[PDB]
Amino acid sequence: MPAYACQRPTPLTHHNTGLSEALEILAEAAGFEGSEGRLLTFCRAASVLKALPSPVTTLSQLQGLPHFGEHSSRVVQELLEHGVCEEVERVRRSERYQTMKLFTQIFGVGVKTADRWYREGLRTLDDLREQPQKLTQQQKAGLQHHQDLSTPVLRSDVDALQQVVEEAVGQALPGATVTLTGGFRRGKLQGHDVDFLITHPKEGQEAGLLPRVMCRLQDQGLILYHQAFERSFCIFRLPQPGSWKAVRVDLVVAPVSQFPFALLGWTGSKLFQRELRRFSRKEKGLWLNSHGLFDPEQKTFFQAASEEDIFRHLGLEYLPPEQRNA
DNA sequence: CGGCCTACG
DNA sequence: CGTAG
DNA sequence: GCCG
Ligand SMILES: [Mn+2]
Ligand SMILES: [Mn+2]
Ligand SMILES: [Mn+2]
Ligand SMILES: [Mn+2]
Ligand SMILES: [Mn+2]
Ligand SMILES: [Mn+2]
Ligand code: NA
Repeated sequence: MPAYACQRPTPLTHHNTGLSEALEILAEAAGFEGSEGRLLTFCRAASVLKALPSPVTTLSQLQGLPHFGEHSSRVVQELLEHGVCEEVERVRRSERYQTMKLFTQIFGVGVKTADRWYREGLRTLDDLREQPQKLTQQQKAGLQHHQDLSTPVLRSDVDALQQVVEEAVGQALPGATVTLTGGFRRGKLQGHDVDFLITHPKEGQEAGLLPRVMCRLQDQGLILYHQAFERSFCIFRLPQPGSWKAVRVDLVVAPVSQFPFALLGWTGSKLFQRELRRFSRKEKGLWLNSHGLFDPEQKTFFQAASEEDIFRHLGLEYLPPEQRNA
């Protein structure tokens, strides 16, 4: 079992859901306590289990696996022997975990903001609404649309959104293209949001494109919330039969020279991409982001035509999007 | 010991 | 700080 | 929490 998540296929459907979900509760809780390091280990351990070919049924089957030490192994052992891990159950039933989960699920609220509100005694979404001067415009919008934003986005919704985004993009710039990214490109059937990557085959034509797209969507009444720029984190008013629902949509523009890097980054998964960037720097001495792959000694950028080109330059076997579900 | 992804809004 | 994957 |  390779140690980096970008070195192994991780399918959407796997065989150790109960174990991985327990480890991911401890990872989320570690984040709520401000330990990115513990979060990362528990996330990595959970991800190792997603890549295994069969169910883990005995603790023996963990020996030698990367990112399993004393703590993650004891969690699995308790689950195998008893069906529950006391530590996991204490976290999941705790007021702190439940409230931090509630608050950080709001668009515009992260751990540091949620932790301050917790320390101030706040506990419910109505507590926040009762104190609106304490909110940014982004948080106001997240709270206003929280019910809709908690409803899974379905493929039906994606296809409708892709059509209205394609229409606005075509109106703003002939020849520009729209590519579905994020979890739906990895094969997920549901999501929290929809992610789109926009480019144009002639380098430089996409300059100024995203404000033009946003103006065109807003004039069609499709935008509930937004705000030169190249990433827009929007809330769309998606028509439904007789009505509408709020949906989170991310729109990203990249020049075509950067498109393989942006496609790779925005397709995820989040852990897959952090692991790939770590691998690139720590194992290959190259710096990776959604704009390019930089050799800091030659001070040159790798010219990629495809995602496959990037994997090859990093010495990695290519994984299609549906195997990046780390 | 000390790192843990690397950007944009 | 928030957002993204 | 795990590991280079
Ligand atoms: Mn026991
Ligand atoms: Mn997404
Ligand atoms: Mn840029
Ligand atoms: Mn230390
Ligand atoms: Mn994400
Ligand atoms: Mn520690
Ligand atoms: Na949030």
